[PDB]
Amino acid sequence: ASKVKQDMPPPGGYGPIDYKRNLPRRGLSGYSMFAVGIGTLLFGYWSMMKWNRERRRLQIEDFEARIALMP
Amino acid sequence: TYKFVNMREPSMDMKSVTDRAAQTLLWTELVRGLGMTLSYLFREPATINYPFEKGPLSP
Ligand SMILES: CCCCCCCC/C=C\CCCCCCCC(=O)O[C@H](COC(=O)CCCCCCC/C=C/CCCCCCCC)COP(=O)(O)OCCN
Repeated sequence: ASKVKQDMPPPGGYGPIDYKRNLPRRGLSGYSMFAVGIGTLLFGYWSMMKWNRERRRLQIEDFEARIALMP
Repeated sequence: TYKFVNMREPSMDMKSVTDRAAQTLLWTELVRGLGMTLSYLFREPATINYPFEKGPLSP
């Protein structure tokens, strides 16, 4: 009547099983990374140049007010 | 059949040397590891709520 029934793989077997190492490269050349670093450094230098010159002018103004008040 | 695990030879052209120098000076692989840990924080934990939940058993 009944037939044999035990744990077996399904007909045709199972699907493929990945085992190879997969460490993909995100990707950015050393030249590009160094260029981005240098570019942001240059932008910061320019911004600080303008701001510190403005600060010098403000300090000179404050010094002038003090000089006017001294006598 | 046998495999080699550590038998690679780094390229000595200017671009590859510059890439390795950028890795040394800008910590690219350290940021990559930080990135995996960050990604891994944003997924569901595997913890079950014992004793209100129980681990699977069998007959
Ligand atoms: C045109 C003029 C421009 C002016 C000059 C500017 C040029 C700048 C170009 C180079 C600057 C890069 C320097 C930055 C730091 C470099 C230091 C460094 O590279 O040290 C590493 C080592 O550095 C480390 O590995 C330390 C890591 C410790 C673990 C901490 C992980 C931190 C990484 C996550 C991100 C951290 C964020 C930092 C910024 C936070 C901001 C508040 C080298 O050591 P080794 O690879 O072992 O080999 C040396 C022997 N040959």
